[PDB]
Amino acid sequence: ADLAFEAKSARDYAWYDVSSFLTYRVLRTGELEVRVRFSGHDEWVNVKTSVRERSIPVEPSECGRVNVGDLLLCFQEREDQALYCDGHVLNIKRGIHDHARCNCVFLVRYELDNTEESLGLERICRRPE
Ligand SMILES: [Zn+2]
Repeated sequence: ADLAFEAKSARDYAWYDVSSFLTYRVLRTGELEVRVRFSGHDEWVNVKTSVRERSIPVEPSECGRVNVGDLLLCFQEREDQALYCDGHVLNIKRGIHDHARCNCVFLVRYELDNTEESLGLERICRRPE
């Protein structure tokens, strides 16, 4: 099936699903940027760093494929806002569950500010592969 992407916002440094792409531009420094139209407004993002293939949700029967050190798109809830930003799995507490719901617990370190949090499979999306 078709490719779908997400783009990193230069405002909050989170990732959003790209609905479509509009145009591109080169910087005199040489970087390639792309104008991205989001889902749900309009940004320029570094192709090389800030554009990638959309993260994939993980099904309870899959949780074995997520490991310590992995990079993950994590749902990050705070006061008002909530963002989907990059983090790395530091430690995993495996639970007992079936195919219905994953109660394994993932300690991840957010890339931006280096903070830590315990997330359930329901709040993480893996990178392809
Ligand atoms: Zn699990």
